[PDB]
Amino acid sequence: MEKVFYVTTPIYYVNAEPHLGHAYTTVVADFLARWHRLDGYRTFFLTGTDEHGETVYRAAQAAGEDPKAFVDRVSGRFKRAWDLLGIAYDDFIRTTEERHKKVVQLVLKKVYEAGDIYYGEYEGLYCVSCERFYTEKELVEGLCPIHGRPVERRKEGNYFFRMEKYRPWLQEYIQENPDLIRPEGYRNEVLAMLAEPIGDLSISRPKSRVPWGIPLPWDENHVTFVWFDALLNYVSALDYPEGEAYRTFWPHAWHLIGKDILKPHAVFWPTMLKAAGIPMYRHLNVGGFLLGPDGRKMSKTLGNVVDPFALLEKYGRDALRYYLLREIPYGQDTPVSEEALRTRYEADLADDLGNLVQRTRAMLFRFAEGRIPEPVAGEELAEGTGLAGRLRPLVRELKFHVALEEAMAYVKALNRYINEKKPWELFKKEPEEARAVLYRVVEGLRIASILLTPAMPDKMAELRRALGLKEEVRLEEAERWGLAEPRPIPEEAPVLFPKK
Ligand SMILES: [Zn+2]
Repeated sequence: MEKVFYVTTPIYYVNAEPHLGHAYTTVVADFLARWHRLDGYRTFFLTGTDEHGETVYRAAQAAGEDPKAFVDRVSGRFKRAWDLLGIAYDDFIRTTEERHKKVVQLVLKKVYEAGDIYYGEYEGLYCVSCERFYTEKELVEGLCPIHGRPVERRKEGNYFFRMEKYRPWLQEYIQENPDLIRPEGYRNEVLAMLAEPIGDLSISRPKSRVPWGIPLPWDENHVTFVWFDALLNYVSALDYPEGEAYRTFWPHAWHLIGKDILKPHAVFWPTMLKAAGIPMYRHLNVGGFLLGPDGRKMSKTLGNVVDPFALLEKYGRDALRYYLLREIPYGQDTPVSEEALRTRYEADLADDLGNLVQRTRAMLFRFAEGRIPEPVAGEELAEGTGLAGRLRPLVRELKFHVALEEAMAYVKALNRYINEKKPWELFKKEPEEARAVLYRVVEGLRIASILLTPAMPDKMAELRRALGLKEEVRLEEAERWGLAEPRPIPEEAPVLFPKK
């Protein structure tokens, strides 16, 4: 009955410009992690950067920097992005780390000793300028997507992993574990993939061609395929196989990814785990695309790119986090825009929540001597204590938008209760009843603020302070009525959600 939660995000190309996609996935993982910690779970939230491969290496060379020095520097870009977005991760794994190198080599050794490795010839269309192979689909009308020049058929010796050997097992595993891959649409997509041969996987290239990475333990002349290397970050960060973190968190592994890297996580990864004798992960949670304002995929080409940091700068971290979690159903392609963020901010935060907090403080000073009144039963508002129980399953099923919707609906109810009861009228002849109404709203806000904490950590803590409530909270405190203590509220408090 030990409550454990482990969530990972994809480790991103280290020199990549952090974008809305990176931001969304990480914000969702952060909500999940924060929510479980709030609910008393022993939690581990992993993030990181993929720092190997020839692309990274050539980027460093082009930048005129030593490769290790290059990645040491550029990796800070993602760390900066997570700080800006208020991501409370437990570890930021960089694939250049020694512990990662050792795990990748140990796992390769295991797969090798399992007899799943063989040396073979890789043949296909090649670009001698990129120094890499390209499928006909990756080409831009038969031309290298990078140099815009024709490609040529070349061959190369690589070591291969007998991935096909595990297809029957994987197919059956997914069939017998309906909730492994969510949402369901992606599961079907993967099943379609596994209906046909998946073949063997090239897990290395000559160092002569790819000189930046982890060497194969049986052949130092070859470097491990970037995907094999990168995928293992999920267990190397737990210090597999002796780390207690591995024993603790791997049994509950949740992987969050965008649909663009589905095959590697739903096909490659599972077969690698099985071959290495490592248990399967618990859930693969697949997100959709965050489309541009015009409903089309984002691209400089189209001019519909929405910059997350531009949004964060203008409306604030919590407003952005809230918007993404409230308006983007995890798993389905959804268009985003500054206009939608602004409307959501003005309606839900500035109006519904912020102004209620403002008016409540005003009425407390006016009718309650600037203090929270003596606790009274919740009456119609007491049902707010049941929201946590209703939200737990929604969160676990990736329905963050529904969860936030329910929490905010309660916030709306608190507003109507105020307008309905009118404490300013009750005070004329029955001040005790007026104060009782004010207590109910304050206690209701306390509860609502806890439910919203995983989405807006700093703002909910600020809201709590504005009402003189206990700042640090636990989800269980949202399930009992009457915890707000009759104490004075701060003489002054900045505007929680200022107009933009
Ligand atoms: Zn090329």
